[PDB]
Order: sequence, then C-alpha cells, then structure tokens
Amino acid sequence: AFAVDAAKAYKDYLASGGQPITNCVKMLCTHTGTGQAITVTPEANMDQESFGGASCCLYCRCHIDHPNPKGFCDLKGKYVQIPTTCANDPVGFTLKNTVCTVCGMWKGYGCSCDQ
Amino acid sequence: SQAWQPGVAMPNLYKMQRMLLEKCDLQNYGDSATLPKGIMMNVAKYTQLCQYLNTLTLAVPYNMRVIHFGAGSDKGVAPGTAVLRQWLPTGTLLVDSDLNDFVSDADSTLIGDCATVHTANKWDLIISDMYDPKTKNVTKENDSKEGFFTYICGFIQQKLALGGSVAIKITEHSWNADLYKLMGHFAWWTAFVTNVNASSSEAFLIGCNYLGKPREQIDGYVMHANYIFWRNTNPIQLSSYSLFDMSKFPLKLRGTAVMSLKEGQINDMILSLLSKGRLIIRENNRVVISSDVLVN
Ligand SMILES: Nc1ncnc2c1ncn2[C@@H]1O[C@H](CSCc2cc(C(=O)O)cc(-c3cccc(O)c3)c2)[C@@H](O)[C@H]1O
Ligand SMILES: [Zn+2]
Ligand SMILES: [Zn+2]
Repeated sequence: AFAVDAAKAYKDYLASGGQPITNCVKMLCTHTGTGQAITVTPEANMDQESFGGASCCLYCRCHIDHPNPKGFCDLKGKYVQIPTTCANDPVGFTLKNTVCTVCGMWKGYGCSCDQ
Repeated sequence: SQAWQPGVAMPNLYKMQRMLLEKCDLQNYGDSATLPKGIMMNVAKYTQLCQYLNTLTLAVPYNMRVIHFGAGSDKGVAPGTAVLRQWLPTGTLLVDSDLNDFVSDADSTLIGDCATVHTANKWDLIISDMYDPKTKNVTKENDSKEGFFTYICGFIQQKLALGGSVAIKITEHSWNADLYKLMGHFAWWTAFVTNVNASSSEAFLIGCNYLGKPREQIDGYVMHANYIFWRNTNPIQLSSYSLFDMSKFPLKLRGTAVMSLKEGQINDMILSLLSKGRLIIRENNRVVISSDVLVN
C-alpha cells in the first residue's frame, strides 16, 4: 500500500522555505501566442513565459514514475506557458494548477469559461 | 554590420587558402554577450544556429527524421533539443543522445557513448554538440582528433540520407580532418559561428545537401588551419540581437519529396535535385534505434 508522494514532498519543501527547482528550459518566442497552458510549440502571451515541458515536470526531473497507470507525461515533448509572475518555479506551478478542458487555459490564469 | 544576423559564416575566400595551423587568439576572447533575461547560453546558441539554418536549402520532408548527439547538460536537461523541437515541423521525429543521463523533449532518448548508438533508418538532419574539454591542451600540438569524430564520420556516410544536412560542433582543439573532407561530399558547406558565442573558437561545421560522393577534394588539416586563420583575423562582435525576433523562426515545411533509389539511378539530374534541397533519398519505413549494452 506504500507509494512515495513526491508532489506532497515538493509542496511541503516549498512551504518550509526551500529554493524551487531550477534550470527549467525557457524558450525564446514572440510572446504573441495564444496563451494556452500546454502546447506543441511555444505559445506564451505578453504575460507568460514558455518552457520546454520535460524540464518543468516534477516526475521527469526527479527521475520517478508518473502518477497514473500508464506512466504517461503530459508535459514531455511539449511547451508549458507559465505566468511571468510565477516563472521562478515552473515545476511548482504545473503541479499546483489545472488546465481547463475547454479553454486550454490555466484555471485562474486565463480561463474565462466561468463568467 | 553582421550584429543583426544570427552569426557569421566562414567566407568562401578563406576556404580557398592554404594556411598553416597556428594557435587561435581571439580579440573578443574575454567578452560575453548580454542574453535576454533568464535565457540560457545553450538556448540562445541553438536558436541562432537554427536561424542560420533557415537561410540554407535544407530538405524538409514529411516525416523528417532528426537525430541530436551530445544533447545532455550538466544539469540533466536538454536545452538544445527543446530548441530543435520548437524549430522543426510538428510531428518531426526527433531522437536524442548523450553519454550522461538527462530528461528530454525528444521523441526518444538514448544514454551512453555515441559509439553504442545504432539505427536502422537513415536521417534527414544530424546535429552534434559533442565536445571533450580534455582536448583543450594548449601545451601541445593540435592534431586531428578521433573519439566521437570517428563515429560521426561513419554515421554520416552510412546513415545520412542523400540530400540531408549536418551541423557538427568543432573548436580550435576539437576537430577532425576526415569530417572536413566529408564536407566536400555535400553540395555546399561552411563553418558557422553564432553571434552569441563569438568569443569562442567554437563553430558548427555545416554540410548542406549530402551527395554521397566527393564533389570536391578537401584536405582537412589545411581547412582547419584556414578556419583558424579566418577566426584569428576577423573579430566577431558578440551580439544577441537576432534572439529578439522569433516571428520567422519555424523551419518552412517544404514537403520535400522522398524516394528510394539504389545507386545506379542517381543521375546528374538527381544529383542536381539533391543539390537544390528538393530531394531526399532513403526508405520511409519505421524508425528503429537501439543502444549497445556491455554486460560485465
Ligand atoms: N563520446 C561521446 N558520446 C556521447 N556524448 C558525448 C561524448 N563526448 C561528449 N559528449 C557529450 O556532449 C555534451 C557536450 S560537451 C559539454 C561541455 C562543455 C564544456 C566547455 O564548453 O568548456 C565543458 C564541459 C566540462 C567541464 C568540466 C568538466 C567536464 O568533465 C566537462 C562539458 C555533454 O553533455 C557530453 O556528455
Ligand atoms: Zn514528466
Ligand atoms: Zn476555460
């Protein structure tokens, strides 16, 4: 019944004042993109930074299994848009936040479906 | 000024010289370029390499097959393949490799010495960043280097599709004469220096549109001496200007034709299409790769 919970350990390490995971791969891009959360090529808008997806995945970066039956990664091989104000910790951002299945935007960071 | 280009390519006249090899002494050796906020050198370097490759007659087929050697960093990620994957058409098969473990956005990654890497298919583009710092022995004769360059030369000859292209990193001390000679088996070639790393003797040796036979005879010791002579006498102003305009970055999907011809069918007519970036010659089967593992 045991299973390591890296997501919780990272969140708790962040709360206790630990320096975020560094060296996420930030891309050069126009910053005139759609602003959607996870895309096949960089799509940052003016308020976002675009990063290589694998470098922003906690499980990829810690060399641990992805938490789902088929150990599939929804970040690897794609680009993740991170709000510029949160770009100091892209790994924590993707962990804590959710993508609207209709917008493609981050809930509370671009999704306007609830208006 | 060349400060608004992505970098500087070795002028043809320097290629035609017969200089003797001397030590590389760069005027701007001390300086660094000012990178945009939070951008890594290797993202900026690969961005400029790709911007320059946009100006060449690269064959861009459907199912482009690209392989990238030396793709890891000492922090375990792959910034170069992230740029290649941004650059290449969506759906391009991108394979990654390095001696040391790293996580990657490539479709497949092999860890181990490049000599352990084998592929069944041929490739449309080969990118290499491999480099051994132990070659920078300024206290001794700068001879042609073996090691991964031996693998790269054979890999080009055996697994590069006719019409495909190559960009292989060299430096003052990290270079190989046969690789220079192999440049004469392409329709065109150059040594390209990124503007962002112009204080380094690094260049990418680029072979554009592989022909599978010698189009010209190149002595590789002479050509590396010519390359150093050019770098020694032509200071390049460090610059990150081209990084701020990415509006035209993506590689144009040309839909270049792919055909399976054997050898006797490659006319001067075919060689001509190859030379213009309009043809790729290889099978288009499944892509299968493997890494050799030594057991005790
Ligand atoms: N035979 C091979 N097969 C497969 N992969 C190969 C092979 N040789 C090399 N590589 C891979 O190429 C990537 C680029 S070299 C990065 C570097 C640059 C500098 C530079 O600029 O001063 C310096 C180093 C360096 C610095 C201090 C100590 C040290 O030990 C090294 C490293 C790299 O991840 C390395 O593992
Ligand atoms: Zn992952
Ligand atoms: Zn929404």
